[PDB]
Formats: sequence, structure tokens, C-alpha cells
Amino acid sequence: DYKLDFRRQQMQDFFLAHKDEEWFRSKYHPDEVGKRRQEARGALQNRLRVFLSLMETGWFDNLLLDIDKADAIVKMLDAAVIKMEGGTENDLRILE
Amino acid sequence: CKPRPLHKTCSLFMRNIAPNISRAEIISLCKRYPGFMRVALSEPQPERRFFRRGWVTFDRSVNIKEICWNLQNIRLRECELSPGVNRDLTRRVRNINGITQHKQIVRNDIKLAAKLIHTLDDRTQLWQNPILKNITDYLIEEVSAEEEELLGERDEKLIKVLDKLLLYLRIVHSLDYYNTCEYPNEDEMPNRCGIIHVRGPMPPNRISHGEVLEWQKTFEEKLTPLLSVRESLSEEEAQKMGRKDPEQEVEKFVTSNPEFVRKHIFNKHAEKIEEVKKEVAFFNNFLTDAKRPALP
Repeated sequence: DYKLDFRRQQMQDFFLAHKDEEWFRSKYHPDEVGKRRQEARGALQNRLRVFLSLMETGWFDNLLLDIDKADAIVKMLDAAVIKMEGGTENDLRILE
Repeated sequence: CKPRPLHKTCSLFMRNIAPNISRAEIISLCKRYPGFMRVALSEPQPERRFFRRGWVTFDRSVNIKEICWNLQNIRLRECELSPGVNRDLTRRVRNINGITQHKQIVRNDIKLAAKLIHTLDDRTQLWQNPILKNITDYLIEEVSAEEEELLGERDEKLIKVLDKLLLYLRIVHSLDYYNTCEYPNEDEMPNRCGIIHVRGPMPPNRISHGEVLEWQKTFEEKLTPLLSVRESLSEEEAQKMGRKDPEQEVEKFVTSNPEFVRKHIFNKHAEKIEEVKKEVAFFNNFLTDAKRPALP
């Protein structure tokens, strides 16, 4: 059996060759995987807050995903990013 | 107080960045220019020996052309960055086929969107979701069959439901529905909410009988990759490749490093025994995964 032994070499060569690199550590290393998901869920919860903020404020109250309201969507998407960065209702005024 | 242009962000772009280079040194390189915000790296690609595409984002009140020139002939760990000024997105709101604003196909998309949100809320572990309350009411047909039996196109009520689901998918989970793709790193990259996809104007000819069903088969086929669980080898296949046992290789570390020597390592040096177990799991997670990074 060669193919079995061949895939062992390639795998183990790659684990050696990319052991200490950031991207590889982040995918598989227990410490870095855990600290990645905390950042992810922390940043995702920030995006959830923004969606719930845009709901009650009514930024997509009369807004359908259609090219007739293409300019209205862009105006909303800007307001989404402003709230992600953390701007108040004052900071949104430049869109008006 | 003056209002800020927080939606606008000018940024740099780097074509080839090495895999051994982390965010740390790229951030601290670009940190000392005022108005710096965040660095974003792409997923490395095996075709270029796992090289990453970078994106250094700056504030709008900054001259990016000077800062791009400043770092133009500057290397970092035997790798020339050579940035270029990443221009803004021109065409954001893009079209798709006009068939997707139909009664039956919107109902189909509400079912699939509801399925995606259930899955993504479990996967990410947020929260229950208020936009998924009484969605089952909108999935069922409601018709006057008896009044036809005895005697004998747009539906905005369904579309307004769909939009709240599709906007949630896009804004929260970075999932553009109609294009059928994720934008996973968006929250670090310069434009946080870039390209959204939108329904077409309208079909010129009649809406065909079987063509509506053929779209639903094709559209659901593209969405199924987005809810893909990460692969794993079988118990025998993983063991034959060489799954290292944690407690066994801890014993190999102790014997290499008689009875008084073993009681010293476990009790005093408690940090090392877990560090070996972590690097075993580091290797086993890479082994178990049946979709590894490797040279093509």
C-alpha cells in the first residue's frame, strides 16, 4: 500500500510546514479556535443590534428589495454601516 | 456636534502577503498613520502557495494616496507589500432574474430563508428570533376551493415578510440571498455592507408552467453548499492515517523526560501536560478534517 503512506507524508509535511502560521493555527489549534469564535460572536452580536436598531427606527419600513428602490437600499446600507461603526442619529444626518 | 461620514472608508489593497506574516505586524506597521481603523486578510489560496490578499482600512479624513506611496517600497518579513489604493464599490444593488417576484416562488424563498436563519442562529448561537414568529402562517396556501366547487404576479403581503428575512440574513450573517453566497470577512474589510442582490424588473413574456419549478430546483441546489457541516473521516480511516491519542502521547513525553520523576512532572509542571494535549488536538483536528489545505 503506497497511496496510504503517500497521504501520511503530505499531511505530516504540511503540518510541519504550516505549524506556526496564523491562518493554520486559527483553523485547528484549540486556543486560537476558541478565541476566534468569541470575536466572531461578539462582532455578530454587534450586527444583530444594528438590525434590531434599523427595525424599530424603521429604516426598512417601506423598503422592498427591488431596483425601483435601489437608491433607498444604498441609503439604508450606509445607515447599517454607520450603526456598525457606532454612530448616533446625529451621525446619520449626512444621508439627508 | 458635526455628523461623521462613517459609511465611507478609503483603503489599501495588497496583492500577495505571505502566510507566515500575521495581522499583528501588519497592524503595527500601519497603526502609526492617524485615522487607521483595521486590517483584513483573505483566506489563503493553495494555487499561490497559500498567499493572502490584504486590506488596510482608513478613515475618510485621510490622504490614502500619500500613505499608499509611503508603504510602496517597504517589505515585511521577506515580502514586499506594495499597496494599491482600493477604490470604492460602484455597482452595489445588482439584479437577478425577474421570475423571483412571483407568488409561488416567493413562498418557496420564505421557506428556504426561514431554514437558513434557523440553521445560522443555531450554528452561531445567538439568542428566540422575533422575525421567525408565525412564519408557518405564510408558508401555507389559503384558497376558496368550496366556492369554486359549488358554483363551477406580485403579492406584496408575502414579499414584505421575505424582505425582513432576507435583510436579516444579509445584515447579520453576511449572506446575500439572491446571489447565493457568503461574505465571511466583511466586518473587517473596508466596505462592511457592500454588494446586495435584488429582484429583476419584470419578465416580458408569460410566466411558464414548468419553468417556475425548474428555478426552485436550481436555486435550492446553490444554497445547499452554504449549510455544509465541516467534513470528518471515519474512525478506521482516521486511525489508519495516524490519529495520535492524547493520554498515550502524554506518557511518551513523561518517559522521554523513575516513579519519583513521574510524580514531579504531573504535580509541579501542570502547564506542560495540557500543552502536549493541546498540540495533539491541534494535530488531530487537522487529521480528522477530510478537506485539508494541501498543494494541488
